[PDB]
Amino acid sequence: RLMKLDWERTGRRMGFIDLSKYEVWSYDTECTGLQYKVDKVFGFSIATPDGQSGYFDVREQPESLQWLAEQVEPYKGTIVCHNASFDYRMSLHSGIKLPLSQIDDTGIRACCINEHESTIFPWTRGRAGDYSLDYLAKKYVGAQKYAEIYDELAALFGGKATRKTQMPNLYRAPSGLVRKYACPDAELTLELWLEQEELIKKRGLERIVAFERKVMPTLIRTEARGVRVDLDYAEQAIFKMDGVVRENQAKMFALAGREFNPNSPKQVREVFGAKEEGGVWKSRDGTILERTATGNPCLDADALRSMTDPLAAAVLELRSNIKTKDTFLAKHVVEHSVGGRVYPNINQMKGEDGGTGTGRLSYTGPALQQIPSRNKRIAAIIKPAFLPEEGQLWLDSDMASFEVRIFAHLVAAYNPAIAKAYAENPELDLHQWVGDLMGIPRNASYSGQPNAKQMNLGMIFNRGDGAVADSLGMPWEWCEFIRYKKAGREAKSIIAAYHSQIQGVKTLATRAQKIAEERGWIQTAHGRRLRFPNGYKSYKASGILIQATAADENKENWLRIEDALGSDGSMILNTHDSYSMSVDENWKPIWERVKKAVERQTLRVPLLLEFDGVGKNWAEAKGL
Repeated sequence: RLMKLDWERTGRRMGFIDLSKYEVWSYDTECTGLQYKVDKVFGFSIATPDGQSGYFDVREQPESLQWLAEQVEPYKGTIVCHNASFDYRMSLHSGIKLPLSQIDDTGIRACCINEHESTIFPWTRGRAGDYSLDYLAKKYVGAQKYAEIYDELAALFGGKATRKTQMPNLYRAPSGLVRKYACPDAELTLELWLEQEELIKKRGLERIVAFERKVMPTLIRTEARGVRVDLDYAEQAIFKMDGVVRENQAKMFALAGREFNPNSPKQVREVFGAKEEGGVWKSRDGTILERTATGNPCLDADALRSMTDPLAAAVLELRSNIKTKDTFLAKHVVEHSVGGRVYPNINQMKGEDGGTGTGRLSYTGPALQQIPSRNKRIAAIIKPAFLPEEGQLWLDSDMASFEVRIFAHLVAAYNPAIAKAYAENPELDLHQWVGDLMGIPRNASYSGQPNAKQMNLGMIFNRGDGAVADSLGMPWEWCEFIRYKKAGREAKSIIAAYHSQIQGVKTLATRAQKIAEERGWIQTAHGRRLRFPNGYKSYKASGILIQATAADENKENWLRIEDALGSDGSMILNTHDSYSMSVDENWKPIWERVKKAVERQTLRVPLLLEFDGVGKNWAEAKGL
């Protein structure tokens, strides 16, 4: 069906062939489940660039691990998996040592090539699209697994005849069936990797593709190491969250005037006062609600966040703390822990919000980035559950004012004063440095008082003049066009005065949006391509550049820390702009090496790593 190889003629029967005769080959594991350090590999499959492919049940045929180890020890070429982290770790636990610097990831390559596989544009047709192998193979090589195996599986086990339903069953099926399932997987993976070479070659993505490949071993190593936990405390924390939830509930019933079930869509419509008029749905705080497909007024999380109603923040707070007690604590740290540690997965390309279009990484199971930062009470309940390595101390540090320095550096191209200001005072606070020039304060003391922080943050998130006015408490009002926030007379004066005292901020926004509209994309200095199909949301161009450049330099941090610790320690984790490390008891020499290895002046403004504290666990290092 228009493919390089014809796998049905040549494949599915490969044996202990010689793999050194290839520059690339495919690899795919089948495991008893998904839990690292618990489930084990039960078989695997490999495809070769000359039409061969094979599957081996390691239980029935243990001669194939010996051949594998033999093939892999001299092998100098590229190994391809779709999920390099999963395949390499499940193998490692099962005693299959692959050379990690030689593994490649079809899904990370897919993100470098188009970050919007799941983005819903105003013109899309169907369901989302994603980074699964089935979907990327269909879209890029036009290939697809035959549905006959899923039917055979369902006839054996029961459920829907789908990959999602039948994967948990594969180690229970006869190996000739898993051979029909697993061989095309390695075939489609190698054909995907082959077609990505062309697209990466034709589109000049060699730099960002190489960068993420350089990053990958440092995250799989970290992923495989895990974080040590204190489970005896963790059970105590679930009793503390109990009280925190009971309070969240009381505060929420108070704001509604009654008790109710936040899980009943009807009662949540009642407490927020959702009324319809002339085709429009409003909630009691005046917010205009969109409709659900079912025609109901939509009160999802995106809508709650857009309200000023305190009841919205209360609902979201209660949902969040329930998820922290039940999913974060009970399930991921207490239940699924293994020998006193937890092993979350690190998504190298998907950020904390599920967005793919920025270099951001993010944890799952437990989601360590989802411990709050503006509620020190919750962090103080959770963070004592996380421990350094046995014998070591917990060192916490912070990239100070990270995303603002990235901003300063991009606009520093069009303003040498910003570069010189940070040169004299490397610890300069950009907000205070702008307030000190406009004659306005860094922060608000009174409502309606203009401040530098809110100004600076409205340039960072490309924000219209009314959005800026609103964040300041300055007069504004709604207007048709269809609906938008029109800035008042007093707000357009400070925004204009802002762009006169701070030259270059407007040039950042405009050149970024322009190039996004002409050429179709812009790029970080590491070469991450940020794409704006049909100029969609192109006015956001400069802000997204900041998130991406700051995510580039964050992956640059892991590389530099992991190297600087060496044998003296290990990076525990990274949340937001913070970096935790397990270090030896003589910690000051180790810390000063990490600090000089990370702190750099290779951008237009310095990057600083500021010490945060040391302790016997995560909370104590932070001072809680």
